[PDB]
Amino acid sequence: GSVQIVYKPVDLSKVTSKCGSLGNIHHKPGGGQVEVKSEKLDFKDRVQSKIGSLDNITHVPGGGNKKIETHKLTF
Amino acid sequence: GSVQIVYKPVDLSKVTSKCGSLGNIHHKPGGGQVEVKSEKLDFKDRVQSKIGSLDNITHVPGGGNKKIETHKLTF
Amino acid sequence: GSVQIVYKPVDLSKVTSKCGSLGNIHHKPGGGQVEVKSEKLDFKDRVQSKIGSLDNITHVPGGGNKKIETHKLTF
Amino acid sequence: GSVQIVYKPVDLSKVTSKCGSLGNIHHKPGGGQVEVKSEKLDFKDRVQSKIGSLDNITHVPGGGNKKIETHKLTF
Amino acid sequence: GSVQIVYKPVDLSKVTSKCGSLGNIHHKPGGGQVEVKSEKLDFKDRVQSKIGSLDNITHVPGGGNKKIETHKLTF
Amino acid sequence: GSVQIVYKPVDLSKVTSKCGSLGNIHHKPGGGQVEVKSEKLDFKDRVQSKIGSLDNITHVPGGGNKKIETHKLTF
Repeated sequence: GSVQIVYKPVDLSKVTSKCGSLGNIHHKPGGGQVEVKSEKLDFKDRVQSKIGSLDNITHVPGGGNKKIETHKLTF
Repeated sequence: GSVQIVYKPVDLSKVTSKCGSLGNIHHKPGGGQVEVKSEKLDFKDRVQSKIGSLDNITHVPGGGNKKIETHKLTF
Repeated sequence: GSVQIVYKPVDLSKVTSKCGSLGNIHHKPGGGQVEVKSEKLDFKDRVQSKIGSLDNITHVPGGGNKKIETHKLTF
Repeated sequence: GSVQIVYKPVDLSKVTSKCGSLGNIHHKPGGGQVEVKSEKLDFKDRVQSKIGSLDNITHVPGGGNKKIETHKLTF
Repeated sequence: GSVQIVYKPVDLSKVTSKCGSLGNIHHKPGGGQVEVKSEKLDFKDRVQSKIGSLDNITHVPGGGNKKIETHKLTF
Repeated sequence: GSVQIVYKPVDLSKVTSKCGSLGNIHHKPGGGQVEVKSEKLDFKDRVQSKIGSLDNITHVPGGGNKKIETHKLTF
């Protein structure tokens, strides 16, 4: 007799991530007037402060993709 | 007898990441007036401060892609 | 007898990253008036400060791509 | 005696027209397949024909604006 | 005696027309498959014919604006 | 006696027309396959024909603006 192998896996797959803000409509978003008045404050600690009328932040640590293929043929 | 191996794995796949802000419409976004008044304040460790009417920050630590193919044929 | 190997793996795949701000429309974005008034402040460690009407920041530590192929044929 | 006329009409008004398609998202609009098969047809006056999968026609004969001010001061 | 006129009409008004398609989202609108088969038709008249899977027409003859001011002062 | 006129009419108004397609996003619009087969057709007057998968037409006969001011002072 005789032996024949025809090995043809076909991969058409799509691994897709769509993260954050995609295709949105922001028509006239309005941040109102902001006022901050501070006096006599005492800090023994770290300070991180942020002040603002309109913060349109998009933050993406995620959306990463991992694809692994192992192909083994042994005769 | 005889042996024949025909080996043609085909990869047409797409690994895609779309992270942050894509295809959005920001029509007349308006950050209103900001005022900050501060006096006599006392700080004894590190200070960070950030003041502003309109921030459009897009931050992407993510969206990274990893593709591995291992192919082994052994006779 | 005889032995034959016909090894033709095909990779046409695409690894793609689209990170940050892509294809968006920012029509007349308006950062309003900012005022910051400070007096008698005392700091005993490091200070980092940022002031402004419109901050259209894009920051991308990510979006990196890693592709590994190993091919081994052995007889 | 004496006569004093102080005449200061103020117009800050807006006359505005917004006509057709404004500020929309059309996300993957898909016209499907079109097939037209015609034979032996006989025409004895004017013919107009229009064939197509996706038409995004905006037609605006309108949206015109007319402003009249007449000012008369007579002593 | 004496005579004084202080004529100060103030117009802050808006005349606004918004006609057609404004601020909509059309997510994946899909026009199905169209097939038209015709034979042996006879026309003694004008023909106007239109064939299509997705017709996203916006038509605006209207939305026009007319503002008239007459100001008359007589002494 | 005496006579005084202080004539200072102010126009800061706006006449605006926004006609056709403005500020829209068409993300991946897809015109499908079009096929037209014709034979043995007979025409004895004028023919006007148009064939196409994607027609993104904007037509504006309108949107014209007409501003008339007449000022008359007479003594």
